[PDB]
Amino acid sequence: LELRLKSPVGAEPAVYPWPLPVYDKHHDAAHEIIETIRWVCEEIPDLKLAMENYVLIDYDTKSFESMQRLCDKYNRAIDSIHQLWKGNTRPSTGLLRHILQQVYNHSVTDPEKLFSPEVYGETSFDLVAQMIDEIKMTDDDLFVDLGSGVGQVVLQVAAATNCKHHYGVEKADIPAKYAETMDREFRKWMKWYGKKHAEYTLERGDFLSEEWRERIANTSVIFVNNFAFGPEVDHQLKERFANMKEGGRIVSSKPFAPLNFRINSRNLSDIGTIMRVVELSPLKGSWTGKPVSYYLHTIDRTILENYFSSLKNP
Ligand SMILES: O=C(Cn1nnnc1COc1ccccc1Cl)NNC(=O)Nc1ccc(Cl)cc1
Repeated sequence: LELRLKSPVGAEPAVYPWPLPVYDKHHDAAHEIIETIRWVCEEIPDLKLAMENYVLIDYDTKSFESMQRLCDKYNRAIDSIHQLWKGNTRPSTGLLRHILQQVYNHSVTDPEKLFSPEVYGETSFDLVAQMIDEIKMTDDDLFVDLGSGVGQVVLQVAAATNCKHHYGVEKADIPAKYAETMDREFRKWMKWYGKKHAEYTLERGDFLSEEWRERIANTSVIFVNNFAFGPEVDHQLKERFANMKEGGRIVSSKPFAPLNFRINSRNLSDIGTIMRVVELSPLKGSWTGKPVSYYLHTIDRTILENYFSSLKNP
C-alpha cells in the first residue's frame, strides 16, 4: 500500500507509503501531495483543463481510496497532457518555498535532534528572497554561506541566482549530516518538477581553518548569521574579511563595523577603515512580516586611502 505521483517532466514518480507520514504538528504528507498537484496545475494551465473540477475539493486525507483517486486523477491528467505534447526554467518564489519545505520534510526525519529549520518557510524564506533581490549577483560571483546548517539558504540562493558556484560550510555534526540528505533530496525534487538551479556544494568544515582563509579571500558574496558569534570568532572573521577583494560583500545579521564609523588616528586597525556598512530592511523597500534588518558590508580600501591623502594634502 502506497501512493504515486507522476512527474510533469517524465522523471521517476514520487512514491509515498500508506499510512502517510506526519512531519510535525503543522505538516503531513497528505497536504504535501495536494499542494504538489496544485503547484503543477499552476505551472501547467493545460493540466487544469484535464483535471476534473471536484477532485481537489472533495477529499479525505484519512482514507486510502480517497487519496488514491486524487493521485490517479492527477496522473491520468499528466498522461493526457504528455499525449497532447507528442502532437528547464527557474522555479517561481511560491514553488521554491514548497520545494524547500518538501526537501526538509523528507530529509529531517527526527526533528527533535535540531529561527529553527522547521520554520524556515514560514519566517526566513521571505527575508532571504528580499536579500536575493537586493544583493544583485552575476555569473562572475562566488557565494558562501558561513555556518550553513541544514543548507536551506544555499539551496534558495542557488535556485534563484546565476553565481559560478554556491557554498555552504557547517562545522556541527548533526546539521552537516542532514545537509547531505537535503542536497540529494533538493536535486531529486528539482529534477521531478523539471526546474533549473545553479551549481552548489554543501560541505562539512570550520570556516576559521587555514583552508578557508584563501577561500574567503576569493569569495565575492558572503552570507553570515553572526548574531550568536563570540568575540574571538568575530575577531578572526574580521581578519579573514581583511584579505577580500575590492567590492567583495558580506551580508550579516549583526554589523561587523559601526554604521557611523568615522576614521581617525586611534581606530586605524578597525575593519571599518576598509569596508562600507549599510543597514537594509524589507520595511524600507510592500512588506508585512517581522520588522527585521540585515547588514551589507562592501570591501572599500579607498576609506583608508582617503584618510592618508587628507593627512598629506590638508
Ligand atoms: O542554518 C542556516 C540557514 N538555515 N537552513 N535551514 N534553517 C536555517 C535557519 O535559518 C536562519 C536562522 C536565523 C536567522 C536567519 C536564518 Cl535564514 N544557516 N545560514 C544562515 O543563517 N544564513 C544567513 C541568514 C541571515 C543572514 Cl542576515 C545572513 C546569513
